[PDB]
Amino acid sequence: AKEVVEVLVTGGRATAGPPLGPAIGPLGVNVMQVVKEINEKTKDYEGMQVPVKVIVDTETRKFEIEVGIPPTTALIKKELGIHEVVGNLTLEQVIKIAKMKKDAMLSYTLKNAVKEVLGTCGSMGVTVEGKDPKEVQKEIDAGVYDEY
Ligand SMILES: [Cl-]
Repeated sequence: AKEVVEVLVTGGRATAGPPLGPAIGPLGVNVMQVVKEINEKTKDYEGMQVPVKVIVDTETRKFEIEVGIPPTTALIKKELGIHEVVGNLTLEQVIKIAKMKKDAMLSYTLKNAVKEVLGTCGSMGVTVEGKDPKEVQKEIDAGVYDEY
C-alpha cells in the first residue's frame, strides 16, 4: 500500500510525538529518520507552522518528504529579523476563518488552523476578544475552551 500523510509541524522543531508518531509509526517506518529529515528541510522555517507531506510505501517502508511553505506573514517577520492595536475580532470570527481554512485544506486540525489565524492576527496588530492573540492562544493551549 501507499499512504500519504499531510500534517503541520513546527519548522525545525518536529518531534516524534504527535502528530508524526501517530501518523507514521503505524506505517512502520523509522519515525526518527522522518523527524530528522523534516527538521533538516525546515531549518529556514525555524519555529513556523509548515505543511509537510510524507509519502510511504508500507510494504517496503521507504518514504519521502515534501515540504510546503509557511504563511506569508511568517516569512515576512523572519525577513524583518531582530506595539499597536488596529482592529479587533471575536473568537467566533476566528473560528469561522479557521473553519474555512480547514475545509480547503484538511491537513489542518481545527487547532492548527485557529493557531495560524491567531498568529496572523498578531502579525496584523489585531486583538482577539480585545486581548493579545498570544494571550488567547495560551488559554487554548492549556485546554480551556472547546465551548466557543
Ligand atoms: Cl484538502
